[PDB]
Amino acid sequence: TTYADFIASGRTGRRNAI
Amino acid sequence: GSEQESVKEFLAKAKEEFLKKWESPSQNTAQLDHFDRIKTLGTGSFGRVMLVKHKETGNHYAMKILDKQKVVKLKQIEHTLNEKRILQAVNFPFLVKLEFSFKDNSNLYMVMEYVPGGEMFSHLRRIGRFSEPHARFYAAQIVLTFEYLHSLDLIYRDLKPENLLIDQQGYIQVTDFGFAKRVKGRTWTLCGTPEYLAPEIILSKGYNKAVDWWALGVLIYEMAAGYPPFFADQPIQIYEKIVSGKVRFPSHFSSDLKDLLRNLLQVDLTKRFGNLKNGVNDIKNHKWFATTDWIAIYQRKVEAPFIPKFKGPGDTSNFDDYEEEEIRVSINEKCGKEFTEF
Repeated sequence: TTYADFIASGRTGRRNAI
Repeated sequence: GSEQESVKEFLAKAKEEFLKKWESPSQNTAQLDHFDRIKTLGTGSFGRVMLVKHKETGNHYAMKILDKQKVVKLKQIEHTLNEKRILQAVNFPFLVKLEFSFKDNSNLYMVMEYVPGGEMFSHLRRIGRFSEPHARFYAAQIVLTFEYLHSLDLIYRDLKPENLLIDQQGYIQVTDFGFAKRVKGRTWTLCGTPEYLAPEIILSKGYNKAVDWWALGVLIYEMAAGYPPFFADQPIQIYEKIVSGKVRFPSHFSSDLKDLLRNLLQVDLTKRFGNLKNGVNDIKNHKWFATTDWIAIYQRKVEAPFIPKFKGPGDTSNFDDYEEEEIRVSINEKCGKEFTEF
């Protein structure tokens, strides 16, 4: 699922700026 | 019009007040030993934010402490000076208020209102996703906040749930102006957070305030879906997805929400809502916002859909726990010339 793909991205935590 | 001419008059008054404070910023309105430190609320590359108690009054505040040497090392002088200048000059219901600022031999200090409900980010990950009415309530606040900021020629450039605090009444407070810029025309800096970057930033074009309306589209999508529209293991793969004009929507998104998002997540600048001849009114008048009473939101008279749990003043349960480190103040003045205007 898209949600599972989001979990697999590893980017579910707080995101820093570039 | 009637309502129309009210908005024009309001924003003209707002610009006059902003410009006066912009041109003569406040400085040096407290000192460190006026406060007791309570708990670290967050930490960053060149500082941290602490919950503090004003000794005289007992009032609590969030104090941002920036290490001057680290700010210089990280090439953040102008961004730091600019953030404080903006914060002391703006005035809007959904923007965090600066209460005091000062500096010492080692650090810069910005003492802001404490927003005890924590970041939207935590509530969203905890709950999973927000229903459309809930997402719409927050979105309306951002639309109004961008109308205000853009009327001052400020581009925000760092919208994301991580930067939206929830106050005691359930309303949003925007807190972090470290990438905001006063820009009448275009600007060129590559900055922001990968998932929220507009394509024209990724493609190294000159860009304008339309990037904030793209980011609103990303925010609304993430709030209503529980995950952002463009994600991947590495930012470079995220950028490839963003500049494709491809998006997929969860099957539970309403037709009105999808239509709004198609027009905010519009790679074509000439077509993106917020950047057309009718400006922000294309967004305010969109079918998804038909039930939104814009004035009632502004006046904070709408019942919020979610009220955070608050066990009193100084309750920090909605922030993470961090290792507490000393606040050392050097005997030697560091970087004095660089921070004269703070």
